[PDB]
Amino acid sequence: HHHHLVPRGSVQVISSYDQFKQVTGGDKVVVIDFWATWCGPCKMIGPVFEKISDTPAGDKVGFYKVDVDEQSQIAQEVGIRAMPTFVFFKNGQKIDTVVGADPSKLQAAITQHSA
Repeated sequence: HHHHLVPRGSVQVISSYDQFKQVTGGDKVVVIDFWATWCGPCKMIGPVFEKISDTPAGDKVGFYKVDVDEQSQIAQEVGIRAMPTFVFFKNGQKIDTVVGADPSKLQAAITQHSA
């Protein structure tokens, strides 16, 4: 009765190594969900990540996803050891990591890096 939501979030697929370098290369912090089709917990936490992209943090931090099976070069450079893993980048460097389907840890890290 008050308003309808107008979603403004953007979870974007990273489909190449060049794109990966471009989006992780600047001052704007980005967070990447490293996932795979055979990953069970990814299905629990993925929707959470998508909802967080719609929050005002999504205006400050870029939200992306990388399919580890399809993006071996990216996955090997980043050093993925578990799935899902959420990795934060700034200026071409890894600045934080959240392993697994942990919604409170994921939110805490997003809030930390969107200040």
